[PDB]
Amino acid sequence: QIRQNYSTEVEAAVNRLVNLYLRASYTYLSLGFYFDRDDVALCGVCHFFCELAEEKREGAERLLKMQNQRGGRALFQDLQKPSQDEWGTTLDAMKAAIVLEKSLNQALLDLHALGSAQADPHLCDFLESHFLDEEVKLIKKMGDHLTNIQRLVGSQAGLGEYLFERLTLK
Amino acid sequence: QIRQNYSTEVEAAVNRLVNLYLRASYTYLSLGFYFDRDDVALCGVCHFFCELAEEKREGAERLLKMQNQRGGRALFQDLQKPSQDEWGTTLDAMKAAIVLEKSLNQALLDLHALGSAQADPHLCDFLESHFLDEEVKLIKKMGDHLTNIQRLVGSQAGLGEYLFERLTLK
Amino acid sequence: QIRQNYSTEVEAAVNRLVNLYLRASYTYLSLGFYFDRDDVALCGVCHFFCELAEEKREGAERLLKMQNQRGGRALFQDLQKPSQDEWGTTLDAMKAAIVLEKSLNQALLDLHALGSAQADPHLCDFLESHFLDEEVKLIKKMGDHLTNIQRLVGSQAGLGEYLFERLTLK
Amino acid sequence: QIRQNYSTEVEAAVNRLVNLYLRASYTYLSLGFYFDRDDVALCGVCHFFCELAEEKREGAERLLKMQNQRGGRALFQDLQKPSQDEWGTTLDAMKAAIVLEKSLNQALLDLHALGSAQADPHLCDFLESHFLDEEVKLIKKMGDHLTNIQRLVGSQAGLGEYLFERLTLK
Amino acid sequence: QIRQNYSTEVEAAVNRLVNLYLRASYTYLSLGFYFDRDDVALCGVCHFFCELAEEKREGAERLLKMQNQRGGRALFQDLQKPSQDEWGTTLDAMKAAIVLEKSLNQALLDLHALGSAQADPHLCDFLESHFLDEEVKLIKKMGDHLTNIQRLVGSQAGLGEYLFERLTLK
Ligand SMILES: [Au+]
Ligand SMILES: [Au+]
Ligand SMILES: [Au+]
Ligand SMILES: [Au+]
Ligand SMILES: [Au+]
Ligand SMILES: [Au+]
Ligand SMILES: [Au+]
Ligand SMILES: [Au+]
Ligand SMILES: [Au+]
Ligand SMILES: [Au+]
Ligand SMILES: [Au+]
Ligand SMILES: [Au+]
Ligand SMILES: [Au+]
Ligand SMILES: [Au+]
Ligand SMILES: [Au+]
Ligand SMILES: [Au+]
Ligand SMILES: [Au+]
Ligand SMILES: [Au+]
Ligand SMILES: [Au+]
Ligand SMILES: [Au+]
Ligand SMILES: [Au+]
Ligand SMILES: [Au+]
Ligand SMILES: [Au+]
Ligand SMILES: [Au+]
Ligand SMILES: [Au+]
Ligand SMILES: [Au+]
Ligand SMILES: [Au+]
Ligand SMILES: [Au+]
Ligand SMILES: [Au+]
Ligand SMILES: [Au+]
Ligand SMILES: [Au+]
Ligand SMILES: [Au+]
Ligand SMILES: [Au+]
Ligand SMILES: [Au+]
Ligand SMILES: [Au+]
Ligand SMILES: [Au+]
Ligand SMILES: [Au+]
Ligand SMILES: [Au+]
Ligand SMILES: [Au+]
Ligand SMILES: [Au+]
Ligand SMILES: [Au+]
Ligand SMILES: [Au+]
Ligand SMILES: [Au+]
Ligand SMILES: [Au+]
Ligand SMILES: [Au+]
Repeated sequence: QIRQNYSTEVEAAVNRLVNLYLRASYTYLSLGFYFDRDDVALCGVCHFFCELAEEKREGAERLLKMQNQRGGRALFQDLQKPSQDEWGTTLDAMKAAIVLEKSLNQALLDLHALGSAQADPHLCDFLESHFLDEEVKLIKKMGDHLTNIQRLVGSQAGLGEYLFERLTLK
Repeated sequence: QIRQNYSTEVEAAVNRLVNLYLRASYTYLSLGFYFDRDDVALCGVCHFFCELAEEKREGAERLLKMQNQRGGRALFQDLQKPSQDEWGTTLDAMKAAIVLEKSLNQALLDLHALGSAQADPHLCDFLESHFLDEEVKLIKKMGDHLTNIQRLVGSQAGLGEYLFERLTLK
Repeated sequence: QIRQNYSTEVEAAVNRLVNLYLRASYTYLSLGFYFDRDDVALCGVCHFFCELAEEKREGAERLLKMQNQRGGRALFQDLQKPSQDEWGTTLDAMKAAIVLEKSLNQALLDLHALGSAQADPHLCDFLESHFLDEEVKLIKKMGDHLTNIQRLVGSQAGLGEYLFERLTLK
Repeated sequence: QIRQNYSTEVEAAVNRLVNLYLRASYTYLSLGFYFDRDDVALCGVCHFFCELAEEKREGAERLLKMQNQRGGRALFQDLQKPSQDEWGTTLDAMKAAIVLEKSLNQALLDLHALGSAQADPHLCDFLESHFLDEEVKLIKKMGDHLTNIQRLVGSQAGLGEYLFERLTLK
Repeated sequence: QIRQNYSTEVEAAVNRLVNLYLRASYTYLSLGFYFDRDDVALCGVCHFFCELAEEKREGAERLLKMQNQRGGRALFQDLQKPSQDEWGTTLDAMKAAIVLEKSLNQALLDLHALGSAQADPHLCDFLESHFLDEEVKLIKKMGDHLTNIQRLVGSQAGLGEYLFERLTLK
């Protein structure tokens, strides 16, 4: 037995966070293919979201690996379908993505608070090394996108949406 | 004599499909030079269509080569002049091109149905290997273009048409 | 609109098959991490299943891409949790995996039958090019593994399980 | 003692000009980070100003080095906070920057006049070699920017501001 | 004097932890040479433990270096002889090693708790950067070994012990 200073509460919260990252991965998968539709056709937006799907899956896998390293047991639940089947405009999609990220970030913060209360400094190191800063960086990038998309909706919404995709998402 | 399991009905349909691909080649030739007119001057659009002319000719030549491999006899008809002398806007031209492609695709599907009824699995392999998927891919790309062109016609049609050509057709 | 010769029945079946491949991906994800447990610790088995997770996800993504190419609409459902939380011996796990693969293969065959009834030769080409042969190859490899694992269970089950992992899964 | 033909009046004016260049450096530092705000998010503008911060600091350091070479004594004052905490639009910011540059340029000209009255040809060579032409070049570039930004404010101010940043500040 | 926010309690605990790492280094030194005995002769096991001796010494040296950086004073005690002169089977030895590691890990956790109570964030950063994760990784690897060794003791203990050494410790 390797397990040491690893609470059942942390263990459960880690499994839940795995589920959240995989669901976020699935949502980005859905976002990406929506933007590849022939009637939506924003290549840059598709690529931005499909790269996010991959990053979220890798996040989940790092959690799992850590679960195993600590002597916890991975438990998998259903992955709930994404919150929408169609994602509207690039603006709507980027808003949906930032809401999703802030929810992941809150989960990460709830898990740090749990780790601190349980006195689990390995867990806190883990999250600091691989999660907190990356999530902050992503959220800042999404905020930057949203600001640029918004400046580009004048009365020429189609034009702005094309330009953003061609000149930022490049 | 090499001919084996190659019906006179398939043979005729192959010659007809050759004629269709060559006519499509000629239409793209006309589309390309229209966009090179000094009073139209959309370089990217010219290059997109001239590359299509070449792909359609190569399609025809692969058919012919297969006709000969099976022991059929190539028979050539008049190539009808393209359906228009002037092709309007990039939008009009891309619509005309997608109609043309869907007609080629339907011909390809009619020839697969004929091959299946004649029990000609070489023919069906041929079309699968070199035609069905390529036609599907092209049609999807044209749908994507049309969607982007359409989003770019606000009330600034000239501006949109320039940007599409500069930033997509690149 | 690009959609041509693409039935609503094929479209639904493609979405279902996407769901099956993603669920199979999730099952392999669970299989892989079970074998990375400190109390199971079969590195080779973990790597075999984690590579399968990735192949199944890529399968799903190729389906989705094809869905979009044909003018279908991707629709995502819940991904059901894997059928087990713990997977027993390497033998048990490989049996579970071959059952899973035969179920995917049957789904692939049901979709070819549907494509043939709908007269959809693009769909049939798609499955032939990327799915049928790969699934057959994998199933044969799993059969080969199962045979070797089984020959290795004498009365020295632990020894056999170690050797298989060290000398085959390498 | 090395000091030769170096008036106390030149010496003081050099220290003042150091202070001006460092303050200009600090203003550009503030301009740069304002444009990196998530609610402003104009990467190109941030980079243009942060490069200016660095050039102004280097200007100051060349002055200081010359002060020491001539046997003067560097004296440092407070660096006053920048004139604004928020800098408005890219247009507003570029106007603020050109005003700042013209004030530095005037200081440079006042110091050449002082050097000529004191008969200090080393000082005049120094300013000619490293300051006068560089300041003129920068001011011309800022004038060019301002002209392009202004042409880009139609009634689509957001669009113009995005394009300038993407296609000029690149 | 450099010392700042560095308690006498942390300082003592750091010296104690140095002693623990050096003793662990000495124990691995003894484990390694036991496995090089002509009547034990398990090369792979010798190399695994001698590499551990080195890692534990380096751990000690990083502590010492940090002690000096913070203005603490290194104080050395006797290094107690290892707990055994002969270490039994590879299984016995790996069990002894995991007990040793869990004791080091507990010491590391006691020192983080002490650092948190003393409000010493440099100390906590230090341990996170170089100790907590490495200790967790090692313990997981030892758990994995133990599991494989245990599966290999059937009634053919000699055979299992040879195979583990040849095919894992490689
Ligand atoms: Au995508
Ligand atoms: Au994409
Ligand atoms: Au994708
Ligand atoms: Au924490
Ligand atoms: Au913490
Ligand atoms: Au903590
Ligand atoms: Au974003
Ligand atoms: Au975005
Ligand atoms: Au971006
Ligand atoms: Au052309
Ligand atoms: Au051309
Ligand atoms: Au041409
Ligand atoms: Au066919
Ligand atoms: Au066929
Ligand atoms: Au056929
Ligand atoms: Au097109
Ligand atoms: Au087009
Ligand atoms: Au294109
Ligand atoms: Au794995
Ligand atoms: Au693995
Ligand atoms: Au994995
Ligand atoms: Au089929
Ligand atoms: Au078929
Ligand atoms: Au078919
Ligand atoms: Au297998
Ligand atoms: Au297997
Ligand atoms: Au294998
Ligand atoms: Au900046
Ligand atoms: Au910047
Ligand atoms: Au900067
Ligand atoms: Au002068
Ligand atoms: Au002068
Ligand atoms: Au002068
Ligand atoms: Au400028
Ligand atoms: Au500027
Ligand atoms: Au510029
Ligand atoms: Au050794
Ligand atoms: Au050794
Ligand atoms: Au040694
Ligand atoms: Au701590
Ligand atoms: Au701490
Ligand atoms: Au601390
Ligand atoms: Au070990
Ligand atoms: Au070991
Ligand atoms: Au090992």
